[PDB]
Amino acid sequence: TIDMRSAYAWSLASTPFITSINDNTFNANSNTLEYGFKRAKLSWYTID
Amino acid sequence: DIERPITTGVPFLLVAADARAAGLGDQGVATSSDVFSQQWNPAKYAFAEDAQGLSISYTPYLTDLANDISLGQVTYYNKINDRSAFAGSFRYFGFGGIELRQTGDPNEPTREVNPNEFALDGSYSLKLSETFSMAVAARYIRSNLKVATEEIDASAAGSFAVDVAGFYQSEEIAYSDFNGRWRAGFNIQNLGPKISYDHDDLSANFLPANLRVGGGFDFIFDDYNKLGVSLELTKLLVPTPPGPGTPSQSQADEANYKKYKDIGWVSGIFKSFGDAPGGFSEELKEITYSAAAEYMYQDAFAMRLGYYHESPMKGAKQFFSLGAGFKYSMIKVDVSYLFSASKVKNPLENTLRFSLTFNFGDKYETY
Amino acid sequence: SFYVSVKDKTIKLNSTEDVMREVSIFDISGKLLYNNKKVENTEFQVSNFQSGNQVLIVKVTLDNGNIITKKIVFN
Amino acid sequence: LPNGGTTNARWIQFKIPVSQPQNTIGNITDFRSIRFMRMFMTGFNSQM
Amino acid sequence: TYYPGERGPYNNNPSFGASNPSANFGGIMRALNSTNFEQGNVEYIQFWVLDPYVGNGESPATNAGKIYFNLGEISEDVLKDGRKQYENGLGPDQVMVNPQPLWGDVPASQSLIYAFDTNPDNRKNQDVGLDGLPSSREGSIYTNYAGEADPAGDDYTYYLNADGGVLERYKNYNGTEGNSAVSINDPNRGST
Repeated sequence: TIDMRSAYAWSLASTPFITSINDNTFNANSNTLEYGFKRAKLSWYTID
Repeated sequence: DIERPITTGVPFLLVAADARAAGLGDQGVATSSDVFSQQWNPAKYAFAEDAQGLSISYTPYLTDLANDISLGQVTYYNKINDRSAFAGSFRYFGFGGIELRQTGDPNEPTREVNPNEFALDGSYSLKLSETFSMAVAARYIRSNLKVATEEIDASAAGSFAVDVAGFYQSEEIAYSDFNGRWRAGFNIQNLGPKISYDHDDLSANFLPANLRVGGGFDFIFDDYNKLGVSLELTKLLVPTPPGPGTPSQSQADEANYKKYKDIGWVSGIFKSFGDAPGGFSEELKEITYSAAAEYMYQDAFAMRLGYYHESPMKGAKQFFSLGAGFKYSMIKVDVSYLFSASKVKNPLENTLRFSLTFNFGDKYETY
Repeated sequence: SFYVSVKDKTIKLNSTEDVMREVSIFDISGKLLYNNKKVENTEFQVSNFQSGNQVLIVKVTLDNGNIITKKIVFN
Repeated sequence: LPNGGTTNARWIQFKIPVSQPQNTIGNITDFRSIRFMRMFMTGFNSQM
Repeated sequence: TYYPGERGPYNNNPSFGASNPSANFGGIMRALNSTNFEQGNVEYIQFWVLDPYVGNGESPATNAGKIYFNLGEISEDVLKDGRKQYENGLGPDQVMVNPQPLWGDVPASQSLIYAFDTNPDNRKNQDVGLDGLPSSREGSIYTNYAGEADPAGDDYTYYLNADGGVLERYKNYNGTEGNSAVSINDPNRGST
């Protein structure tokens, strides 16, 4: 196995496509500020 | 193989830390008094012939694989009177310095860690009668094996424990073909609060509370040749964790582990005598025993042979031991070797123990 | 001359000038966790190995036959 | 529990076969160059 | 910990509270050390997750959703402008992209080493998040939230420097602005 749960190894993701490259569910295809409009708050961490 | 082993914290405390006792099948509770008589029976420090002594012992681990992985012990005793003695010891298990080299640059400043476990104890032994002595020991245990990472808390876990020991040594009694001497001893060890490795009361491990009882007899020939035969019995004072079940499927196991882990160490001592569905015959199965023989020539040469037998269901650490001792003027040198007779590999296989003790001061007559 | 580094569950072996022939990685119990008879490099990366058990012993057999032992912490 | 009470818990194991994707985005046909891994959460109405 | 109803970093949606929180996303990505899955014979993604609908702090049963996983080549352009942000190249004396590229300041120089110097003033000028703005010029770009203290929503807060429960103390732990304070004794301790 290759461990993938190191919190510091993860960073904020780019906006994803959901079905294909022509899908715009989260505005991944837009070239304006709308590209980030569907990004909600997400926190990733390992409790100290 | 090993079924339902007894889980205790800091198991390094049970390892024989001196070559003399290791050569006698990891037993010292009823042998002759020596400088290493702190792990086994502090009560016989009051029977020491020399006024004071200092010893250094080396027990390496994984010798073929790496160096500097060893269990080291330094003991000092000093009997001020002919009836009382003060002793202190320092057992230390460490892997040596380990370099935490993250990048590949040769000159990058590297953090070095030395994961280790040590126990510092001091004992006072008082000779009540001319043939009987008792001792009380206080031990501080510190475990620092964890290495700090971004997630791992490497804070050292510590605990305290007390030992109560007694030693009996009869006078030289004459027989038909020889004039022997009888020895006996007991040592209740590691009596203290649970050690919390993760600094949480909900997850605490029993200290390796242990009861050693033993008897020894010395065959004396020609006032210069001595043969000593000793037997030791050992039982952990920690309750056995449940196995199959004793109230769904995993719910019963979880409840049993809940009940087992919610036991105080004082209560665990008494739950050790039992906590099983079997009778006396099946609870004697948890008793570790060890037999040893020691031949002494001019009190300056010793040949040591011993057999150690744990239950195959608990640990299954059984082996034969050979030891030799040499005393030049005040320097005694002890070496021991282990021949394993068990299915499970013994980490001390193919390992030569070394002990070196310095005796100095006045001489006390033996009774 | 010989360096062992661990960055993220990966072990990097750097033996300058000399060529490593074999690497064996041991947990501290005598247990072999990884062995590679076919390294043949002055730098080797154990990327197909991951244990997480902290202290490891790396033993490297050089082409000359010399054996280099390094103790590491598997971060 | 640290507060002295008790609670239930349910650990769920997932095994997602890499060779059987639900969808393909862009022009990728093999698994010989997998350079990034992204996970994102969606569809939830409240804090999760 | 996912807050679908709370604005993510660099989100300038004028009507975010009026939108359905189920239509939002929150995601993280990561680089892989071994990229040849075929040679390595990578077979599946395995994980153990606590059921979030069972225990004490259980989620309401109506709070259903999906977790997606992506493997392959994924855009590293988090703030998509065609340009690579790197905050160790920012600063008042540094050259910026001559027209500001739609998310804030981007250094015009070629990056060499991904590292800060240890000067506190340079750190304060540089550790301003992925948008390249020190929270005082963010309102110019993120106009719909210019009245807030952190218009871009990227400010970092140390978990011991915040208040509330464990989850609340980590809510801003992933902020890219102010997460690299020079002093480890800083009240807002870095985390990187």
